[PDB]
Amino acid sequence: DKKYSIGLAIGTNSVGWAVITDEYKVPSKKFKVLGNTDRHSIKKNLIGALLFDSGETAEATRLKRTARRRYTRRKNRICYLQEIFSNEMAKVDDSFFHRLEESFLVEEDKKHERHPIFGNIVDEVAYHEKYPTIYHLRKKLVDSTDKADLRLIYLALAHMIKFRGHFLIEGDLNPDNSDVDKLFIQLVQTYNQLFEENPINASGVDAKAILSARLSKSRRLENLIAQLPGEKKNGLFGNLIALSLGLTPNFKSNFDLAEDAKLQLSKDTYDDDLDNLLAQIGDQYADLFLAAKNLSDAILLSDILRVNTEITKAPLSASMIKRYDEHHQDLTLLKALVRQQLPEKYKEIFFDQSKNGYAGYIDGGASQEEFYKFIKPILEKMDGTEELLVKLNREDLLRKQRTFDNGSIPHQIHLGELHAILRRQEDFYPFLKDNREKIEKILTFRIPYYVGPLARGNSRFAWMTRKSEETITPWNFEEVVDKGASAQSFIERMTNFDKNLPNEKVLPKHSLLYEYFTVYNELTKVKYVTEGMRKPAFLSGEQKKAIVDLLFKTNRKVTVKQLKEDYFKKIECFDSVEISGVEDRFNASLGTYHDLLKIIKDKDFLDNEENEDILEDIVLTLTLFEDREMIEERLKTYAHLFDDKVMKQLKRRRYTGWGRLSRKLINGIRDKQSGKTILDFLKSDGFANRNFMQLIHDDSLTFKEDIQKAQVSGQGDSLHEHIANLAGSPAIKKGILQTVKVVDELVKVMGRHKPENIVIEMARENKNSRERMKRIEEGIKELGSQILKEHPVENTQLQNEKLYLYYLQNGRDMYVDQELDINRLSDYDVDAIVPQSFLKDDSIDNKVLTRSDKNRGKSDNVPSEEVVKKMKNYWRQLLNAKLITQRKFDNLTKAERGGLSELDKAGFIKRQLVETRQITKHVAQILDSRMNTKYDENDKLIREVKVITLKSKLVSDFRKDFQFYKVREINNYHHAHDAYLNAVVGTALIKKYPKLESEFVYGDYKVYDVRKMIAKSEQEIGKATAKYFFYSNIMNFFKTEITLANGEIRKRPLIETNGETGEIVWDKGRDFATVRKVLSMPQVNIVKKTEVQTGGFSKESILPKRNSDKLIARKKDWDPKKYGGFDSPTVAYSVLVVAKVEKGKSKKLKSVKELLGITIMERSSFEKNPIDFLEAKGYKEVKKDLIIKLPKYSLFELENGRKRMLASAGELQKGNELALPSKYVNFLYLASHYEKLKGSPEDNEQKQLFVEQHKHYLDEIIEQISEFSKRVILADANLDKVLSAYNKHRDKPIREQAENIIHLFTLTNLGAPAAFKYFDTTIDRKRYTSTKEVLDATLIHQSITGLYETRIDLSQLGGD
RNA sequence: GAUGAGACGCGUUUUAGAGCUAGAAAUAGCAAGUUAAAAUAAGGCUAGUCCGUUAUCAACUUGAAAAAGUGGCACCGAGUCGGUGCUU
DNA sequence: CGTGATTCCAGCGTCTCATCAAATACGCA
DNA sequence: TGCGTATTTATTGGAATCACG
Repeated sequence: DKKYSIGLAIGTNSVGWAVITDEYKVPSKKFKVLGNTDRHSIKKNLIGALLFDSGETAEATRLKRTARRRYTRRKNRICYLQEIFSNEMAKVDDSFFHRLEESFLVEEDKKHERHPIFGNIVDEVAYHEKYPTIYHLRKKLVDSTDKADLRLIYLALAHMIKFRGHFLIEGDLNPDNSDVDKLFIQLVQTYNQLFEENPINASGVDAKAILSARLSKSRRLENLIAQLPGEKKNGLFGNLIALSLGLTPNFKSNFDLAEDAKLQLSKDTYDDDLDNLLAQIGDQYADLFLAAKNLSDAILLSDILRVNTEITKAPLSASMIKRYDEHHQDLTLLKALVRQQLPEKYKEIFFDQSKNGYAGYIDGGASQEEFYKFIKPILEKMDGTEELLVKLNREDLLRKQRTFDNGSIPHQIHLGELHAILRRQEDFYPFLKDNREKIEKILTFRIPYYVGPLARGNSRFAWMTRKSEETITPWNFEEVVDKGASAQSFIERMTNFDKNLPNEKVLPKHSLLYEYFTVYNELTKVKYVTEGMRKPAFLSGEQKKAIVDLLFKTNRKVTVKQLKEDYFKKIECFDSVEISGVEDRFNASLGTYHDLLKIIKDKDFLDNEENEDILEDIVLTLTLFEDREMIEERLKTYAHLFDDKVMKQLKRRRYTGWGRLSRKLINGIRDKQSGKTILDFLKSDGFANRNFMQLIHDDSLTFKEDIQKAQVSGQGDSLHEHIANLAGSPAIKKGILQTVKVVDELVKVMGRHKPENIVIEMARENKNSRERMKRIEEGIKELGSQILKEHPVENTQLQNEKLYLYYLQNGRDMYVDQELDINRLSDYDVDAIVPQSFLKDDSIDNKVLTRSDKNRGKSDNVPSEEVVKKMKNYWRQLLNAKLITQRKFDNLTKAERGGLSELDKAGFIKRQLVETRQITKHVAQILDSRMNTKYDENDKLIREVKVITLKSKLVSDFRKDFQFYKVREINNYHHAHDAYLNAVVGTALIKKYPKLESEFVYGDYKVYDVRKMIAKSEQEIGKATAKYFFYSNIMNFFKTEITLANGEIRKRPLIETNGETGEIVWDKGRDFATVRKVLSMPQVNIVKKTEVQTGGFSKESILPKRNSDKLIARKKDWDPKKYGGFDSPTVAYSVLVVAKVEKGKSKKLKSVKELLGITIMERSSFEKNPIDFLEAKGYKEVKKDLIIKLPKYSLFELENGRKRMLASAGELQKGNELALPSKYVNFLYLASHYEKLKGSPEDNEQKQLFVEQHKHYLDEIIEQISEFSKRVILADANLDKVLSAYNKHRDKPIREQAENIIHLFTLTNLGAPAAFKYFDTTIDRKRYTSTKEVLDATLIHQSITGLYETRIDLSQLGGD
């Protein structure tokens, strides 16, 4: 019971735990079993694993929330449009909007005429005959000057507002500029007139078809550059073309500018950057930029609308009418040609909705792509369809007006069409003339991203602040929403608070206070020595002020030489001085001060300390906002101190990034006794010159005490809140929370005794043959070799490591100039550049293909320096072709030096011991805080529980070297097994090397890993001395013998004990047997975490009308039998009810008991009042006490070990684990991994001999699977088919049969049934669609660890 | 990458879009086919251009809810955990 | 007439704007 | 040379359908 340890394995879908003792034994304890059964106690081994679904992200929820908000706002836009038209529409037709709102209802449910637009059959038919589409009506309203019906005008405006296009372009977009040729020629002429010394020729360049083609952006750019003579990708006119296409070039090096100001047109106003540029370059660029703007508009418009704008003022309605006319003509031609040539297929094409024909393209679910793919061979087979096929090649055959590619239409086109309609119709309807502005605002209004939801303090996503409390509308939005405050909260609601003080916002990165603090902190520790003086001394306040004034303020960058010369000789009159504490140049620089001096040109204003806070606000404004107008609005407060030109210059400048410390730290806190802030202490601290870290960690000052006292707010908050603040995927956070709860429960298990040690290992989350072939080809081409031409090779064939190295090594040995043969791969060997006794490097950087074994020349160290000198030129040739990396080249060439130094072994042990990931560090912090809570009275932490972080590499090497193989397809026990091994390794490490604690164990322990660890070239005595081991390997003490290089083996003592304390750490004669017995234990606490299902109500797909009760109504008044609806609801949790239901026409009461599925939609109604919900469902006289809530994955034990996990009200899942013997697992791993098994060739031969001599294990495993299936699975057909398939392929090789058996293990796996394959036979899944059996089984409530159980006998809870 | 916020195109259903000719009707033949309104998780109250799909979740005793509490040891073994003895 | 046994199937693309953080690869005092 | 910094980042119910004897 005393001195136990806990090992854990954290994963995205599993958390394995194992409690071990000092002797590496897993205890077994009697746990009391609660409930109403005859069982009172059970025996449980303290090892197991918790299984749960992956933690989903909120991305889908966020997208659905945005979709809901957008739908609500679109409906509100339609409501506003109806509000504008309410009185006039009521004058014309009072029920028009009512018919529009009830158009969805069937004729029976309609309270008005079934025709929405006109209310009568004749007028509706006339409208649809005159206007086949809405675009015909839109074009008619745009062009015709006759008075139009109000209903048609409203319909056009509603279509425009409801579908208004994107807002990716700022400013107006005139649709007339559609002729690409004329505008391109004009831009070419302007460019030639600008740079007359560097003209270009545009003759024979039809840019319209080049840029308007349905091709890639970069492809079209390259084609246009190639077409233009003397034009390149980076050419200035090419830069203008890229700007039109969507790039952001500049004109710095183009013989004009001295800085790198950039201008872009697709974003922002663009009317201020252009003016600023023209202020420098005059009016020369005005015509060129006008032509560039025209071409940029034309490039978009030509692809958006091909129709010329001279004919009509609505180029989008005209384009859609052209689409309709082409569709009609092509449809008639296709009908005629098909009826003429292929009449038989005509019946299918135009009537079979199930096929991807025209009927399936229009009335069916087939899309444009599917329709084209189906009808292209038919068109090619026929004759006279050449034009139709040409149209199909351009994806312009039988097109619809509402297609998937209408997302490139900007809102400017719809706005222009709406404006044209309002201009035409304002003369007849005065209210249209009055509300034209309101309608345009409705169409063009878009909530700024920095404003967010327009809530009123009842939402957890909103941050908007209101100047006044009133209903927000587009017409008064700027009059209500505080845009500046909204953007300030938008930026600051997600920025990090100060590390020391959590209640204060952090300062901007480029704030003057931050830069001054950094400069003073850096100058605090600077020391200077002169020849005359004896001892180095710090800089005084006056000296630092003079240095800042003369160096940091005069020049942006300050160097050590500049400090020595420009100040000490000019002011201090010191000819020579040696300065320590700064190298090359200072890291801190007053760049913001220089920028402000350049902008405002006011030395006094910047130097004045009174104006400093105003600057702290100005820089905060510049960092906070990026919109020019709101930046000007925020700077209006300080606009009374600077001129309009200075204000504009400040507006144009931008800053990004945030600092790490707040003003409350730098100057917000003052020492009680001295009355000085951190900055004040940095300015003058006597001669000690304490830096920021010393100031915040000084007992003589109240800084640390005040920081801690203000840090108690939020200190030790809820565990869930702390885990949520961590950085990582939500699944990993769920795993961390489950691990912490498992640790707490395990501590509860052991009598409230904290474990001596805790070990953790978080598995890292998250074709290549073609990449390897590409790399080899690039290297060969760069080096100029032609070995690839001599010997053909394939991408996949390079997957073999030996052949991959062979092609990388120029078909030669890496150490010997002799050639190599592909046929003799077995005759060749793979050797590690750094020996296995020095590093566990299994990558290509370490593996090398060598024919011989003694050709290295040096066994202990890196191969002999003579071979290195011989192969240096060839290795350099390989490096120049990028066939190898630089680090492996250095490792190979280290034979030039004396050998592998202690730095290499220190790096190796650092690599092998600790993980660089910070998520494991945060998990260790959480565990240490929750376990080590006692505080020593000496201001120290009582580290009574050690938290160790181990890499998966160590456990994997342990398994692959000591034959503790794992197979993930057998069962989930491997999870727990890994945890156990982790614990063992961790304990076996910390007992073996107590002086490396700070390497792995979480804590502020002393650090020494260079001299005290690595010994001299003394294998026999180096380990015996204070040095741990000459070899850098961490787990070499586990093995009995260690192979040094190739061919020679050294021997270690059979019992490994600590050198200093003398404690026995590893008994190789007993510990291995204990580990084998632990891994062979059949009883492992595998727990599937029961979860109430959350998410969507049902399938989002809306099914058509159907006379079935499985459909879910989309709305309260919409009967699914007439309007369709959703189906396939998701059950959050089942409910076991014991009640009676009326049966027969006599309504006799009969006792019943069954599981009722409570869906996500009905969860709230059931939880509000279960009795009424059950009565509505049909049950009568429900017993509330016997109502049992069963979440998903609820465990039931029926009989003879059969365990079923509840998955729904009408389906179960397999809930048993197959405790396959470890011998079978090892045999399967060896046989399946017949190749690439790694290790010495003798070991590989021994493993192959074992596999060949234990072929009967295949039949034994088949019999085991059959027995387990008959005992638990009870899948007769699947088991019979598996047996037949196994008997059919008994003559297949051992590796294939082993892999097929691994696949066959899917039948008996835990969880939902799944289909698998045995060679070519495909076995499906037997689904247990009956939940009537679990009503008489034994329900099991399992705790998180599963040791604490409660068995409820459901047979007792029966009405009979 | 995670979290947020603004938008866009669709997609899907019901109805409108008269299908016509002949044929007792069934049914044949021919015609048309592009579009539109409504909804897009049921809905809730706080009534907002708000919120409704993330996370949390053995059971029992509590505690509104958070949260808390609720369960001999050792030994031999082992087909999913059993027995042996002590305490209990 | 349940009773298995079989089959099909499941909303989805495109932009903008932040913020943070760890991950990875140098910088540096 | 560790702290510090500059950019980059198919599954499993459900429903229907199909023998089906």
